Amino acid sequence: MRECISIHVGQAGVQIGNACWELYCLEHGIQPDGQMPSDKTIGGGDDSFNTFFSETGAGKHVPRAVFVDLEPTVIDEVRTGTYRQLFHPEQLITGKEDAANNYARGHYTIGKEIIDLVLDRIRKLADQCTGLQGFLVFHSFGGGTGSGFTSLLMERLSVDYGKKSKLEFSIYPAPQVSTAVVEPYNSILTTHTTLEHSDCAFMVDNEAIYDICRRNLDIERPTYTNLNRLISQIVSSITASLRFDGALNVDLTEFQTNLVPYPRIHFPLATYAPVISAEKAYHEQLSVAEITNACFEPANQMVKCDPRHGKYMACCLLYRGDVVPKDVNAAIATIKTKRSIQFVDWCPTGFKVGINYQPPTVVPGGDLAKVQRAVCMLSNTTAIAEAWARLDHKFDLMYAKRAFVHWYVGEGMEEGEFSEAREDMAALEKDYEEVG
Amino acid sequence: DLGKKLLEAARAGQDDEVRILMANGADVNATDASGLTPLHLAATYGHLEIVEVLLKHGADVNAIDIMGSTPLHLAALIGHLEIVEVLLKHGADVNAVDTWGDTPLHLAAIMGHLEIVEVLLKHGADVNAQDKFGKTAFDISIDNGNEDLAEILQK
Amino acid sequence: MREIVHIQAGQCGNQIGAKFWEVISDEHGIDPTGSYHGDSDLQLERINVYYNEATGNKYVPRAILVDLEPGTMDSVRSGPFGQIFRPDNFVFGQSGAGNNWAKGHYTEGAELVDSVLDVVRKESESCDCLQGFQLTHSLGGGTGSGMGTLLISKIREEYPDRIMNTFSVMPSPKVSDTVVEPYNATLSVHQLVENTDETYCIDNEALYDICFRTLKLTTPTYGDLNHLVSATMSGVTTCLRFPGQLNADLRKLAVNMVPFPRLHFFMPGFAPLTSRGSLTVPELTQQMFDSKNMMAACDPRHGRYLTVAAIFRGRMSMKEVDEQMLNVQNKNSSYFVEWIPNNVKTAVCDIPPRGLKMSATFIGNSTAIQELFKRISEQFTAMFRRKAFLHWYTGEGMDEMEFTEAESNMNDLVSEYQQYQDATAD
Ligand SMILES: Nc1nc2c(ncn2[C@@H]2O[C@H](COP(=O)(O)OP(=O)(O)OP(=O)(O)O)[C@@H](O)[C@H]2O)c(=O)[nH]1
Ligand SMILES: Nc1nc2c(ncn2[C@@H]2O[C@H](COP(=O)(O)OP(=O)(O)OP(=O)(O)O)[C@@H](O)[C@H]2O)c(=O)[nH]1
Ligand SMILES: COc1ccc(/N=N\c2cc(OC)c(OC)c(OC)c2)cc1O
Ligand SMILES: [Ca+2]
Ligand SMILES: [Mg+2]
Ligand SMILES: [Mg+2]
Repeated sequence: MRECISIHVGQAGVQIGNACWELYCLEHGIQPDGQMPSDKTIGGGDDSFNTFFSETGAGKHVPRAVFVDLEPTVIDEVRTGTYRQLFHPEQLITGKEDAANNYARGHYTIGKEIIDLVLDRIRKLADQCTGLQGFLVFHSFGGGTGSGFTSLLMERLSVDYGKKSKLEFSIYPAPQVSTAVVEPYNSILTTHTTLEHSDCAFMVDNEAIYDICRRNLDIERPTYTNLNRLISQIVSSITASLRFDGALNVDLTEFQTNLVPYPRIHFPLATYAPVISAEKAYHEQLSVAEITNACFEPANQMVKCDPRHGKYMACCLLYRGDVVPKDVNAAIATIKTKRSIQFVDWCPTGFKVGINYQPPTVVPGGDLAKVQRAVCMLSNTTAIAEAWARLDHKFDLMYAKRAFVHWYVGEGMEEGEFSEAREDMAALEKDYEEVG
Repeated sequence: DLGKKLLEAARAGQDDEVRILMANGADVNATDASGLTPLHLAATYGHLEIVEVLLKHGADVNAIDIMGSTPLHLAALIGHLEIVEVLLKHGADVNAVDTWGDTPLHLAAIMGHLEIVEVLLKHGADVNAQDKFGKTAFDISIDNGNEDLAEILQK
Repeated sequence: MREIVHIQAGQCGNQIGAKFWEVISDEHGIDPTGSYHGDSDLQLERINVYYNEATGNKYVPRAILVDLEPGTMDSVRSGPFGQIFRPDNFVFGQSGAGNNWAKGHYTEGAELVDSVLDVVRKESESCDCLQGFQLTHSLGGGTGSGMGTLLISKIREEYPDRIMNTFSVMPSPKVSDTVVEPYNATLSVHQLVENTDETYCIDNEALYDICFRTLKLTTPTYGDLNHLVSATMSGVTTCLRFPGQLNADLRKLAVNMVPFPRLHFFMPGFAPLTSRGSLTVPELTQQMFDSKNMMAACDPRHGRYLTVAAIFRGRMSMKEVDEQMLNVQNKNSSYFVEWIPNNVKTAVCDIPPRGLKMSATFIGNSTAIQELFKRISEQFTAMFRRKAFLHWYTGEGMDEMEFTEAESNMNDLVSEYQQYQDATAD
């Protein structure tokens, strides 16, 4: 058992964090006060769930997590919600003035007032670990805190925890639910400065989640609460291999080995099926073949792009529920006879499979129906370059006129940083083209 | 030199001082360094009684300063309706042009003095007169979207 | 980001400032004595942004009242909410400024500036997290214009990191035929370009035009004009005063609305337009983008929107607002710059203003604002060319070069708007 520490930065990272830990408690049987009756070893243990939860002498199971925000409103809701007793109060850190949707305030001016306090509180959690493997960092690309503070934190973590793995869950901006006009700037700036400090990053495109809520869940105008519940289901499916017994992606190093062929192209695409509305409580159960085929439909992706336009470098299928291995073998065999699935000539054409035989858990109040079998596919495809192209284009339209740049320069940032970040994004786009 | 004192009295509105200075031989057509006369100054500072007194004692109603401004240009610019009427009755050239190509109509239109605009049009102001940039008073009303002025100029 | 310190200077500033306090106190359930009598928790959620909390749970406006003319203090005091203001927050001089910008900025105004700064200091020190300042004033007079701009600069020196916002009333000969007003306005605009983060341009030309041609009022009074002002002020401050989906503040508004530092002059708009004592979502979105509903006498169809913020108030489907707002952007796509993606932001607030079930407030950063600046510049130039009344300014210490510099800066501002109006994405 090797511990994982989760860090939630800014509004999006905090709100997604709260939805994730609620779901983890339900999957493991942990009550809102931290009590876990199925845990026979009180005050300690080396069970697989201990990777995410420590134990006190009174049998309290406490998340190995830190929540950070430059203003207090969002974290204040965690401090007073249903799960207020679950977290280490010193684990919820807030400032008084936010980054005003400005990467430079998050990274250089406001962020520097709290950076040492955050690192000292993270060290207190790390000191409690016997074999810390690394960190899971949740944050938006668009916010000033989510972009700027996260980059500053990732730079410091690389110095203080050199050999530890760092994985991100990043929220990629969409127009339908955006906060700010400068979100493309913040997104490019944070991508450039975190690229060398992050081992693997799962981007969640708010437009993809918003479309799924509208199409599959019949939600007229999805709010953050509906987006976050679906995102937490997907995040749980990705982290289940770390919290339960299994043979695939059992540690952070294995995520890099299976999904990241080269350090810079470290952005896997997640696909999840089936997503069924809770109002369809008597829905016909979908077979292993039907859910597996659904992983190759662009409509089920966490990022909007078309893998038919790209090539695969890795593909991992993670099943949960009533799934017989021979049925997976047969579904994959059928899927291989498909013209739209191409691998690069330097990777084996294989699909890695992991099965957890417990079906997914639904949260009370959620929008999803209970299902007997579900699958999350994680792939490294060159088609994710389409997400970067879309973002780089919005950056270029504004930057050509130097629109809004004065706000960044006025907050301790040199204008050359924008060109250096953009040049790194052009090189990233070429890295995907050179592979295929 | 009573001319310099008469320029000061006309600007300051000292009616009694104007009468005494003229009675003592003060030049009613004296000019300051920029070519302004007592009549230009009384018309600029709105001293109606001084304007009337000066006109009954030989003031040139059409005197121009170094920039081609007449007393009528200044009264129309500042918005002194009663003085504009007195100047027109005493022979002021309604279509006098200064060094910027402006007529009194251009100045009353720019400054929004609509009652003075009406008065000037009634006394033959030329609506086709162009300033040094080719603008008529109608062009100024269309360019600034002053619909009230545009209606008056079209009557 | 919570507290805002409000300052009102000169006659216009104090008159519109008092109307602001009357209108927003009614929205927050606050009576003239300072007691809360409302029926919603939403009214007190962000009350600390504009009011200080005092003994007996008495809410007191964070407002400083300034004027070189002492008669303004009595007119404020005799208003319905005249007793709500902190007695130590009234800073009044002995003699007015006589519509002279030089008196307000250099002589009488400069003698009373340190007194106002002590009052700003005490109010600022008792803030947990000051976000900035809001000033109400006219540009055509002497006190709001000359002293207001001097006050902005001194506050800017002591509090550089805070936001400075103004509600600045533009002069028009339709409301006040005083020929020195284009001089006072131009000298003030030179100061506002350098020293404010955001300025709402409230044009008396537009206010007169709405009252006369739209509302059918043949003889508009200041009370009629100020009715449109208070409605606009209530609308543009909605997201600062009510919770909503966005935790809005003055700095997030500036970062998202101001792409170039000097282009921070907004054109506000309001719908429906009403007169004193006298709509569906598609109608509201249409009226909101119409020239007839703008508070600056500019035609938005003569320019391009750089950024827009729109606030809808009342009970309505947010999906409908999203649809209709997307619609206006499709049919009027030529009136938006194509190089600032997603430049229109929408907010919906549950609580509508008094007497209205539905309302919409528009805040546009439009290149068509150059029409307002060109109007004042042409009047400044007509007066300045003839040196009319220049001695009234140079006699108070002013240099004739300050007029030249102000004129050159405003003409440069008009050229900068034209530059971005003609720019293409390519
Ligand atoms: N999925 C999802 N997206 C969110 C959520 N909250 C904000 N966002 C997105 O995150 C971006 C804004 O960043 P935030 O996280 O709100 O900002 P922040 O990190 O707190 O930074 P500042 O407020 O600027 O200091 C936008 O693209 C929002 O759509 C959330 O709970 N869920
Ligand atoms: N909208 C509106 N404009 C007003 C009001 N009061 C004055 N104004 C305008 O403000 C300008 C004159 O400025 P004032 O505010 O009266 O002058 P001040 O700032 O007190 O300066 P002095 O009196 O010269 O010391 C003119 O353009 C007036 O039309 C008002 O209540 N509403
Ligand atoms: C053009 O895009 C943007 C505009 C402003 C933004 N944020 N700031 C606020 C938003 C407000 O209304 C929508 C508001 O009411 C006017 C407010 O009051 C001070 C602040 C965010 C945006 O993405
Ligand atoms: Ca245990
Ligand atoms: Mg935030
Ligand atoms: Mg006054």
